Amino acid sequence: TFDMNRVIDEFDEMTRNAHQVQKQTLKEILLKNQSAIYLQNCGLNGNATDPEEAFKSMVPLVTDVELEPYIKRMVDGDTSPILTGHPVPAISLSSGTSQGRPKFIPFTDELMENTLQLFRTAFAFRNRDFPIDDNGKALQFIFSSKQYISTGGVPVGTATTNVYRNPNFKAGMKSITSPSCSPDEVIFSPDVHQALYCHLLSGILFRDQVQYVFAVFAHGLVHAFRTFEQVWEEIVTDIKDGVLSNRITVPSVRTAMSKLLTPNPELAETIRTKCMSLSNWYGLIPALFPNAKYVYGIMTGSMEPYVPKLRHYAGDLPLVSHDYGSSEGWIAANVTPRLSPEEATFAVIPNLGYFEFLPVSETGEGEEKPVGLTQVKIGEEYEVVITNYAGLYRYRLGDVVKVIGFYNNTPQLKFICRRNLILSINIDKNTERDLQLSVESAAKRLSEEKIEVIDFSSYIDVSTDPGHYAIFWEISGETNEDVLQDCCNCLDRAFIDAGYVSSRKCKTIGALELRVVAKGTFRKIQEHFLGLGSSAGQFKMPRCVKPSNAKVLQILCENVVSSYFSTAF
Amino acid sequence: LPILLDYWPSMFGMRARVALREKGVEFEYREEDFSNKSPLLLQSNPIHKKIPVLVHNGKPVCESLNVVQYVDEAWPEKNPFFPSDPYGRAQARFWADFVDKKFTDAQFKVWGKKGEEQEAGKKEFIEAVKILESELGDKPYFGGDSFGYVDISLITFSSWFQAYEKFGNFSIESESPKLIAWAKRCMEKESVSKSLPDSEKIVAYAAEYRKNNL
Amino acid sequence: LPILLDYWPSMFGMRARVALREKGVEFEYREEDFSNKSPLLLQSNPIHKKIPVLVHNGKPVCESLNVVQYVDEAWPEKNPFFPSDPYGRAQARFWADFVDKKFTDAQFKVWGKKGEEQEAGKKEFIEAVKILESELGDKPYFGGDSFGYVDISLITFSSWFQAYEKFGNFSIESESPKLIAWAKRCMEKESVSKSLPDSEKIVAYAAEYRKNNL
Ligand SMILES: Nc1ncnc2c1ncn2[C@@H]1O[C@H](COP(=O)(O)OP(=O)(O)OP(=O)(O)O)[C@@H](O)[C@H]1O
Ligand SMILES: N[C@@H](CCC(=O)N[C@@H](CS)C(=O)NCC(=O)O)C(=O)O
Ligand SMILES: N[C@@H](CCC(=O)N[C@@H](CS)C(=O)NCC(=O)O)C(=O)O
Ligand SMILES: CC/C=C\C[C@H]1C(=O)CC[C@@H]1CC(=O)O
Ligand SMILES: CC[C@H](C)[C@H](N)C(=O)O
Repeated sequence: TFDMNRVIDEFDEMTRNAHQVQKQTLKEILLKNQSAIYLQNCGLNGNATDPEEAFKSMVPLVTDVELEPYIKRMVDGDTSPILTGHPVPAISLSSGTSQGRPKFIPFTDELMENTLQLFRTAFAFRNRDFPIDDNGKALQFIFSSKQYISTGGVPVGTATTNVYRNPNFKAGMKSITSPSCSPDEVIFSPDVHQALYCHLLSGILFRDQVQYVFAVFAHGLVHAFRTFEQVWEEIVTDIKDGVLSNRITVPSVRTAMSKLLTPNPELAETIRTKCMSLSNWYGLIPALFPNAKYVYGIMTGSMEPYVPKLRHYAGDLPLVSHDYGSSEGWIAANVTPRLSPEEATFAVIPNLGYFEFLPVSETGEGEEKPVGLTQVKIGEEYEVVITNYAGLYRYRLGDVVKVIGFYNNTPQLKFICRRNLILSINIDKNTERDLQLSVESAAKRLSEEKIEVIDFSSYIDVSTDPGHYAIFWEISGETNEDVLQDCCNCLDRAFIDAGYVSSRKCKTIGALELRVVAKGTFRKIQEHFLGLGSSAGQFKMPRCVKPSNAKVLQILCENVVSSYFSTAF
Repeated sequence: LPILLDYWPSMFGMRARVALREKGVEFEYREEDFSNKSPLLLQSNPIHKKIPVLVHNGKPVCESLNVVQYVDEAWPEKNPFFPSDPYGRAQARFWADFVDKKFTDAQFKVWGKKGEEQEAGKKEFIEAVKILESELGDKPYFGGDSFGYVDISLITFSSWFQAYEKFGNFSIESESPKLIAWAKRCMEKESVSKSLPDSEKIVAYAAEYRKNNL
Repeated sequence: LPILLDYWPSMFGMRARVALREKGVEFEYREEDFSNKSPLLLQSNPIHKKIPVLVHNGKPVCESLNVVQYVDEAWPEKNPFFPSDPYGRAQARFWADFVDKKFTDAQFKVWGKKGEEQEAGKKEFIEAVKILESELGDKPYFGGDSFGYVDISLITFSSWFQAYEKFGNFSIESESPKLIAWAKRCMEKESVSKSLPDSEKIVAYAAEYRKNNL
């Protein structure tokens, strides 16, 4: 049951307790799992009286290549447990790559607890700063409308989708958000591009009670308000006659919107007046729901450049910074949300995992061992190494964070980061340049429609016979299947090498499937990654997914807004 | 500075623009109101009054295919649309004539007319895209080992494919896929990628033509 | 020796005949029976099945003008048909299209039709021959300083001149002496003195055509 004072107090106490709880968090992560096969090769049994030291002396640092095979052992028909343990309900993917290649990571309900709690705490501390009405609502540009089942019958999932479609999402969320403007089925609509249109339309629906404008990111927000600049006239027409636009093609969500419409002419007069009085749409957000106290999203690091376009949108509305962590482990929260996005810092929540840091101080890099969480130095910059229930044990995520300060006995962290970057050599390519070129080549068939392609991804399916490729396109809107089907042909026809040629021409690798998905799938990807706990070097999205990449992969199937197999060949 | 007399939906005007842009010329477009054909146009073709018209050295160059080979001969140092052999030239010209005949009227039939007329034009273009797909065979293009003469000639039809698809209520891709397939490939050249207007509009132009003449 | 699949009364096949004879090529002439087309005609041109078709080096060239351009590009050493300049070959292409389309449509209406289409075609024919009269400004030939490309293209309608005279009831010589007389200079040439069948036979033939179809 969510309450303000007790939750912050236990938080305050938990944070000064930082060491007990960090140290105890290590105990229960390994008490829960003293049975890791990985730890057997490290020689663990648990308990002891040098247990912490035992883990740091015996258990070697690890990468995405070394964790790839095991968590891949989990996902593909071997429903088998490995590095953490139990066959997790779902699985993960990570930005940058495991050598240009896919990285799987485990999901257990614990990551839901961390979620509900960290949002419990983040919302509480912010409603302390930005108090909301108990009967209001919110414009949440949130989506998770896609769920795919990996080749063994095992689900692998995105941080978005697994919160949202989780059995405890709704009941756990009731008390600490103002109710969602979007019916769940439009949030979970097989068309989140049309649903984002319906999400605008939803946030726009109870505007006066709406208490904030949300996206995980400023770019998510910017994408919505740049798009809102595009389509407002069309939107006035839709809500107007009681009839939704012919743009909307899926029946469940059309059933939802027709459950919501009647012919109403007066407000069209209104909206036209306001939308055309503004200066290049500056101050647009308070223009819509004037009475939202805040714009909320991650503002730091690689999304700093999306803060001002959003500021342009936000007017004078305060921009509050979101907290820090992921499926790969939550790290930090904003218990002082009132600070500016350029002075923005996030503070660690301790029982989520056992975290250790790599000092970069010597030159670059520097051969130093990791020190305790509060043994980390103020002002200096360390990389994050993650231990928890998520399949990470003393693992290097690959990114640099600054210790600006301390909230009581728990340290405030800062991110000036972007790309976890070095790369290595791929095999989900088909040269990255060929894949980018591939999308670039057929996409102009779409550019004929005054649209542009916003983002893309790809997949290798070896459950099937013959196995096939999948390409995914995020774009500016709805259009007919015939061009898309044409487009799929060009992706195929854009892989320039002799090789793709030999197979599919003979046909031993199946005809590539272009599964057109909807707006902000890769925004779901960006949003989960930077917010992901380690340090904003989290954004180079992986382009083609081997049987070892899962985050984009749950988001992969269910919003097949269309999915077509080349009628060529 | 070359001055082009052009029309936002002329597939032929697009032949000219594509050909020139394919080559490397910096030129100017002047959009035509055919209700009011221009003074320089009425002087370029006083009888046809038809575009595309490229004006070089103050000398009017007319007809779309004519203009594109004018493209070839006017700057013969960089990007040739023909191969070296005369036979290859005759093949590309030969195949240039092909797009101009049953292909263009059949499409003219698919989006411009209906009923008894439409189905005839309809089987005519599937037949065309079929012999077309047969000669395309494998080559990335047509008139040589790279972007060709006739590449320019039939690529500009690929924005009207959307009109043909909807008014014909067809899908020209499942019968001959590699052709439209070759088309969005050809869209990656900066010549067609900036010279050719939006298809939804082109569809809408065909819709204006249709609503006027029922 | 290059093989022409041709038709004796055809002006277009004549265009190819003219081109090879002007050059100095030695070739074998073949008469096609469109009722029982020869295997090489079907094997060379599987779609349109039309003459002329020249097989040189085991590679087929179809359509008359495409052959004429094929003849010039294959043999560019003695008598060149086009000028060296891009814009001059330009005007010849412009004009070969004019002779080949509207001129050939108006005359087809002169010899192949009756009534209003005939009278209309007569009005057109005299205008077109007047226009041709006009492009010449007044020029002995068309294509270069000697015999040329659009000369070749048009001189074959000169063997039908007699037939248009008869069926169209007009003197193309009283109204445009220069053009008929452009034909009679070119008639001193063996490429026209051997290639064009007697106009008497063409006259008889086209009349005979009027008997078989109504
Ligand atoms: N930063 C975060 N953002 C969103 N969800 C998080 C985050 N951290 C943990 N979670 C939570 O983890 C949940 C489930 O995402 P989950 O752990 O299932 O995906 P996963 O299968 O482990 O792999 P992935 O890394 O793709 O998300 C969510 O319910 C979700 O709230
Ligand atoms: N073969 C010509 C065909 C051009 C053609 O038919 N053009 C039309 C446009 S559809 C035109 O200009 N018509 C003049 C008019 O309608 O006023 C070319 O490629 O230029
Ligand atoms: N463009 C072609 C087409 C000419 C054409 O139609 N020619 C007539 C010969 S006079 C023909 O072959 N007709 C074939 C038939 O009767 O079906 C050319 O000029 O050769
Ligand atoms: C405790 C928060 C649960 C989900 C939070 C998500 C949002 O709604 C904003 C991003 C955030 C994801 C992140 O911080 O990693
Ligand atoms: C609540 C989930 C949100 C959307 C989170 N940023 C994610 O992408 O997983």
